[PDB]
Amino acid sequence: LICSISNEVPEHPCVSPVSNHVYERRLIEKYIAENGTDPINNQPLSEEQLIDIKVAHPIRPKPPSATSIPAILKALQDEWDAVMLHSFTLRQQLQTTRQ
Amino acid sequence: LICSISNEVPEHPCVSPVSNHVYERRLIEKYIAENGTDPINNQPLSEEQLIDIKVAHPIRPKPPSATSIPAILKALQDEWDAVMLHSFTLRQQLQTTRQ
Amino acid sequence: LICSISNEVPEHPCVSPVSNHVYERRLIEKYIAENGTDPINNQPLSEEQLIDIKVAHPIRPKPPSATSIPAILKALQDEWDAVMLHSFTLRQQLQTTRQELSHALYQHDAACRVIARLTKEVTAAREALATLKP
Amino acid sequence: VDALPYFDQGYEAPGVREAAAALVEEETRRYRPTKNYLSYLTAPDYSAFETDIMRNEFERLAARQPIAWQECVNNSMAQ
Repeated sequence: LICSISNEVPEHPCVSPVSNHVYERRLIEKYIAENGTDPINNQPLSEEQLIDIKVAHPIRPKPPSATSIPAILKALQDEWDAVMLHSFTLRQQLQTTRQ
Repeated sequence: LICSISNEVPEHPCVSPVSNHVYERRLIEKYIAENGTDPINNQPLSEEQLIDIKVAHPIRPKPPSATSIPAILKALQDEWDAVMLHSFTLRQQLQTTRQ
Repeated sequence: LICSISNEVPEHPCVSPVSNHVYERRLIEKYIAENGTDPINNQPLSEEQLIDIKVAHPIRPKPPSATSIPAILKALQDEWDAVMLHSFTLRQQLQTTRQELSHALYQHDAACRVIARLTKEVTAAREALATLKP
Repeated sequence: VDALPYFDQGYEAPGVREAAAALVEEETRRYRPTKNYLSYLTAPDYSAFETDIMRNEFERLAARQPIAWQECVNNSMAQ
């Protein structure tokens, strides 16, 4: 359930009724905000494409119960985004070597 | 991700291009088989829109677990701003007592 | 995204008729359920009068050069330190306001007793001065 | 029970300053319990009933207290 344009745990995942993919509300909100389009299929879309999903997520840690360390989740998600960027550059270099 | 029910499990993350969410082939198969609907939003869907993996390959692209990063900001949001609202009304009552 | 009582991405944003801002379902539903009012503006409001909109609010500002370390660290210690200083400042302010209110009640009742005794003495001396001529 | 501050202009601020707070200090010296003020500020308090949880208690304790193969390519690639 890894999103293509997000890969983070989606709070309210969204997708445009064009192709089958898992998008995010922020990816389609800012991306569709700059220019209206579908990220996966490069198809035209409107503001009704991005939905609120249904149940979001039932997160048990939500009452951290004295933890109070957002740096673990924010630093972990930032490290996952940096690792995704390094893996993207490595995939681009391996793609150039394959070509 | 890892949660309790709510059609959440890293096995066949089916997503229907109506209400985008990460579901299971069995949960959406039987639930959508009895009556077509979403588990929360009650959005129209069928069994034909269900797919596996994400873009390709067997198994599933397991996303990261739920760290409740936005949920901690929601709980600390309502709790913090709630104490600021109660302390604001108490500050107005203190201003009336000073008057 | 940007809200006064949330400042995050709400699941079900709820706005008050007096002040429109994204509010949580439990904060506005429970807070407005116990006592009907607006959470941010402290204005009177009703639960059925809450505005219903899908992802609609204003935005806020922010300086440039946004990174992870200033956000997590600087924003965590800045927001937590500001909320802690506001809670402690409200605690000492409410306590000092309670003590000063107690002294104000003591000076109000005692000043009312001195004003009543002095007024009764002034009325007694005035009546004695009025009836003293014959 | 009618006293206007502008009624008698000869005595206002010095008019009742010492002696008034001396009689009020005599009654308060006799007894000074608390009823209306403490009962009025008792229900709202400041932060009492709600108290929140989690980062409220941890932030309160922080308020009373003012105080490798991968690791190179990890922090390096992240930089």
